[PDB]
Amino acid sequence: GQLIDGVWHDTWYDTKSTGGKFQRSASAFRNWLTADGAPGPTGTGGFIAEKDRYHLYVSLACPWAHRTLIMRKLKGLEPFISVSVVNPLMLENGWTFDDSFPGATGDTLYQNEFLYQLYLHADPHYSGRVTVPVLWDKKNHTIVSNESAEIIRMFNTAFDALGAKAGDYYPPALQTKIDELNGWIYDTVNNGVYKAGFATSQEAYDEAVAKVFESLARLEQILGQHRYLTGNQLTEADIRLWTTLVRFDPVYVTHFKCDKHRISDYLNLYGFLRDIYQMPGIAETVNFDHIRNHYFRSHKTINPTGIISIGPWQDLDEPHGRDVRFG
Amino acid sequence: GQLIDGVWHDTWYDTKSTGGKFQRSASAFRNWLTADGAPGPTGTGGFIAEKDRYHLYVSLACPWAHRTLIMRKLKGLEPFISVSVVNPLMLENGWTFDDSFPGATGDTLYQNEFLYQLYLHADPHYSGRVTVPVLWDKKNHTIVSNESAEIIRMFNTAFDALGAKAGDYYPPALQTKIDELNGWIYDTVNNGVYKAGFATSQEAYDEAVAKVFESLARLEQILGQHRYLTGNQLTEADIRLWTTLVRFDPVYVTHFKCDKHRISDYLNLYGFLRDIYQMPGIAETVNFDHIRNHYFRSHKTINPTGIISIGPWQDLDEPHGRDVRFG
Ligand SMILES: CC1=C(SC[C@H](NC(=O)CC[C@H](N)C(=O)O)C(=O)NCC(=O)O)C(=O)c2ccccc2C1=O
Ligand SMILES: CC1=C(SC[C@H](NC(=O)CC[C@H](N)C(=O)O)C(=O)NCC(=O)O)C(=O)c2ccccc2C1=O
Repeated sequence: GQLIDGVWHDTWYDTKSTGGKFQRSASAFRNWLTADGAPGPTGTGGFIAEKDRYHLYVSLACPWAHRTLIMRKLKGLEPFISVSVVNPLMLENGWTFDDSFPGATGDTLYQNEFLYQLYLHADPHYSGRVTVPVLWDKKNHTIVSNESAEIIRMFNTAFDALGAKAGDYYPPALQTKIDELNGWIYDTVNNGVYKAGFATSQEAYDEAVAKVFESLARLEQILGQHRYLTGNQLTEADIRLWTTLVRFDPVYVTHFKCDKHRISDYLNLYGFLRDIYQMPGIAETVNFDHIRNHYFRSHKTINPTGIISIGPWQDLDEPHGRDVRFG
Repeated sequence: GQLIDGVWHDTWYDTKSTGGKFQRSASAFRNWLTADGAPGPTGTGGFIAEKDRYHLYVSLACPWAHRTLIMRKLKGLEPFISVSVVNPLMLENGWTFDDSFPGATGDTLYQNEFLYQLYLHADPHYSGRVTVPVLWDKKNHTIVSNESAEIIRMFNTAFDALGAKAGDYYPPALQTKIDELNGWIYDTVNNGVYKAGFATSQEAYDEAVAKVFESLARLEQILGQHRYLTGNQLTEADIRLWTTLVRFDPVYVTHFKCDKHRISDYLNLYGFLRDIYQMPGIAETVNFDHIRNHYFRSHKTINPTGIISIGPWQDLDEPHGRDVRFG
């Protein structure tokens, strides 16, 4: 599933990467949207924050797109950023504006039917992956960003003066601590579960899966000491941990065979999971149907049957007391 | 894949229709070992219980085979019954005498290569599945029985005058309850994990896995009232349930997608599991290396990578108190 020099290549990708790692737009969509329209640290201006200009294209299944939705909720960005939700099933073409599936909405702007359409509608000679989430500029018809880690930093502050809800999920004091955390939590866990669930060899799988539980144990301990990863405050590290956690019992445990312990077995990790979940307007950003149809039904490499498991038992509404406990 | 009128048939079993519920060989081997050599209810006579004559061919991974090993220990039949353990791994020619794998012993009698050869040595023109366990008559060079449910009833009485340990696992007073439990357990549970695992449609899976957890729940009430399924007496219905229980967290949970609850989440089922496991002599009949290699690696249909999940944590040695709670 890549788009090469403007044409879709289903999965006929391909017959030897002949020089190689592609290419000049392996991320040419890394602009920032800004309070004043100035350029961010990469990319170009003038993406100034304002209402009725911006649009988020996402899956409800993807942990990477899910952080942008969480952020849009916590920051009160609903009146600023309207949303389209691709179909959960990622087959031959890639993400799909296939409606039908409850909560998949079609490309509700320019009703394409492929996410690679939209990426071309903004570079028709584009060479690279066709990913969610996509931060889209209704005005200049292109892609501000398709990088979830940055889109969430835009949301963190770019709208503050236009009346976003209060909250700074990357405050200077903690940016160091947050950055170290984002780092290992990405290797060992955000990525850890995909590495394990897509292992080729058994020694690869043991490798990944062992790392996954070595980090679960280490995080169980930190959470642990204080309500969240860095202490008493919610930060973007927590939200990024969280998008993986909420998927772990319903999917990564049986489907990616990370099956040594369920999250609901750790006191603190499970407490954390329920804590963030119960924050207001966070539950509605969680769709288990898209989560489970997507992973079970799309990864025929791994689950030839497309049979979706009954799924580990869990009640995320169970009061957690992490607000009392801490600190 | 089957044996067809004498020849080993890898997969293609065989000419689809044109014959024939498989087959004049379904007629199975269903003789009885009896104390006096009279025939049982099926087959012929002349299988008199006696030392040095009879042999058991098992897999250590299968729960049908496991039954006959448990019954062999509880009844103290080791002096009369020697054992060969196929190899865990069901390649293209079903069960195999490959002894590379620890605990896999090769054909301790006839050093054939393949279990199906044993069936051929007892029958040039055999046509049926080639299963474990096999109860082998060294003297006549044929198969007494390849039916685990009957084999254990023969172990339960046939050697009673030759020094078998006292013990009836199917006493006349409990038979009608045992026959009901057996029926319900084999359908929804010993077999239920298989119907769910190898379902083909979401729907057939949904129905199978539902019935599993619904039976587990009822078994959990039952085992909350007394040590064993029918009271304080251990019976063949317990043994039959237990050999599926013991495989459940290591394999069926993840490999057959019977997730939702692990056995170790049930107070009573999990106590019951540890209770039987810890009986003098039982623990040695359990081999997780075989159990887990067999299911993960042999079922390429269902687990293509043939990777063996790290597996749900459990510790069966921990004290259970069911000797005393009751009852
Ligand atoms: C993530 C992930 C997927 S599905 C979700 C995915 N998310 C990302 O994009 C991560 C970075 C991102 N740009 C940002 O930080 O926002 C996407 O939307 N699609 C992929 C595609 O179509 O290329 C997969 O299916 C797979 C399969 C095999 C190995 C690894 C993988 C693998 O690692
Ligand atoms: C049972 C069972 C198996 S497990 C291994 C099987 N054992 C028996 O069934 C016992 C024979 C007798 N009835 C008993 O009471 O002992 C045998 O050794 N081999 C099967 C073969 O090689 O054909 C399986 O693997 C499978 C797979 C797919 C669908 C159903 C099934 C399915 O139903």
